[PDB]
Amino acid sequence: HMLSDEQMQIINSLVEAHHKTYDDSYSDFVRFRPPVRRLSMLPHLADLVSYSIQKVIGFAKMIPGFRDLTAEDQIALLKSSAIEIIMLRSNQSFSLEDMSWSCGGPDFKYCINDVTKAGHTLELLEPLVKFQVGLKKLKLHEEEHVLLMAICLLSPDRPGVQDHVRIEALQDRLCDVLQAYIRIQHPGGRLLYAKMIQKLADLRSLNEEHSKQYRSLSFQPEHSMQLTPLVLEVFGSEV
Amino acid sequence: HMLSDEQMQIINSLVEAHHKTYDDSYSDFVRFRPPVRRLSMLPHLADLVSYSIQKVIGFAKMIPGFRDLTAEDQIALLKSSAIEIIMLRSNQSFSLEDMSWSCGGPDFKYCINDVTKAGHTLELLEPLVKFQVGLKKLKLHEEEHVLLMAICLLSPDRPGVQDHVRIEALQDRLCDVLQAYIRIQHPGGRLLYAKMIQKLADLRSLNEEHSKQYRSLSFQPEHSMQLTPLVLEVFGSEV
Amino acid sequence: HKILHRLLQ
Amino acid sequence: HKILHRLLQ
Ligand SMILES: C=C1/C(=C\C=C(/CCC)c2cccc(CCCCCC(C)(C)O)c2)C[C@@H](O)C[C@@H]1O
Ligand SMILES: C=C1/C(=C\C=C(/CCC)c2cccc(CCCCCC(C)(C)O)c2)C[C@@H](O)C[C@@H]1O
Repeated sequence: HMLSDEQMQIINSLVEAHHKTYDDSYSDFVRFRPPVRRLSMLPHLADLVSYSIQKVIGFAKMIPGFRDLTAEDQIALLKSSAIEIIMLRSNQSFSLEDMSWSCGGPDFKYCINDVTKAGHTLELLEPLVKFQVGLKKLKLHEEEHVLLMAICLLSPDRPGVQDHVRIEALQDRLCDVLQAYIRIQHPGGRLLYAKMIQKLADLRSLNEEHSKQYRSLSFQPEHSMQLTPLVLEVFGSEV
Repeated sequence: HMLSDEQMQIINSLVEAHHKTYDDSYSDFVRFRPPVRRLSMLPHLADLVSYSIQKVIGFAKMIPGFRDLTAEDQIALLKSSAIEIIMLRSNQSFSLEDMSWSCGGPDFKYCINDVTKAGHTLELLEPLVKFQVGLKKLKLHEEEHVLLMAICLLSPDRPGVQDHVRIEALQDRLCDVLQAYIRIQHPGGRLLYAKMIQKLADLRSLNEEHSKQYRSLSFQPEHSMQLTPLVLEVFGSEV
Repeated sequence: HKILHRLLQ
Repeated sequence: HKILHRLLQ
């Protein structure tokens, strides 16, 4: 069998959205506070993440159905899922060869130790890299990569969400698209969909661990002052 | 006549404090978000000012008497006077030759138009440069420059101050030091002290105009998100 | 959430 | 004023 028009244009507008919000040249990185190698890397990685939050909002605004949600639910989904979308999108720059994120040149090549200099520990970073390796080993299509991020964005089991029926519905329609894509357009993808859903579960525990270490970071004023207003707002505990 | 020991060590510890918190090489500027020439210069000048706020706190902590004040009064004085201390200290990089602030190289040479690209207007910038020219034309000693900043810091007519008697006392003792310094150690300074006190009045109206344009800036989220936590806190209206 | 609200138009 | 308080020790 084959995909329907509606599933097709969902794929189209999603792939187009990722292209509009992800720069493979990483040319905007020179605009960040430069990297330094206590917590020397925090200003750069804070600028990097803040920039990424903005891009995630752009992507989300183009996910079919997201714009129709209430502003509250839009925020609640964005706040809870952000760091996971960041982790998901960051796979595009991750290299299996040197176990790092390569983003333009040697200044913007980020190894595990760089994130250590941002206030984070191996309790987050080793399952992080573990996650990145497994995800990269799936060799996802651009359609599958973009669907997965949209699946994750529209997860109904987030703190703060209200219309858990409408959000579960959008996510289910998105999941239908993915199942269908793998079956029809991905040879030897007999098991891929299951592996991808599992990757969402991994993100949840990655999210939790980051939220713990960030909460540590944000409670110390000498460190929280190195963050950005956007980062503080999105990862902050205000309702 | 001559200066007393106590007036002398007030001068000494003040000059030492300015040296510890002002870098004539401006080498930390490469750590800021780079300058760009809507509101392209805002990230750099926000990083610049935030950095400067930190340096002003360092200076203030070494002003004899400031540390003994309550934390509340310390904040209240710091919040209200900050931008004036910034304007005062920035005279060291101001050049009469090109009417600009030269801070290391051509990237960090700031003309009036650069600040325009930070969300500010000529209603602030032309009395600003007007102020800088007059101050530079005084050709202050390092002792007079450092005393003036400490005079300004300990002004008792600020919003929020409580112990206006103790703060007026410290400022008066500082003023005594200045009057004495000019008389004894500054030839042809017959009128300088009066001119300097007038420069404090100019700062008040400069402060007011900046506070208006900043309030405009801070109310727009797309602009306030480009500021720093420290800037937002110090120039913000919270009590 | 002033920033987020603005960014979401 | 968390930041300012910390910076003032
Ligand atoms: C953000 C991106 C990139 C790398 C991301 C990475 C990899 C390392 C640069 C990353 C992602 C998520 C979490 C983490 C761990 C650190 C958390 C952020 C720090 C704060 C906000 C203070 O907690 C790192 C680089 C490119 O792939 C663009 C992509 O959007
Ligand atoms: C801050 C310093 C320097 C230049 C300062 C300058 C000159 C121009 C770089 C200045 C000073 C005060 C006010 C203004 C006007 C712009 C206000 C700040 C922008 C915000 C916070 C968004 O309102 C400019 C450069 C060096 O002299 C160090 C000094 O501490």
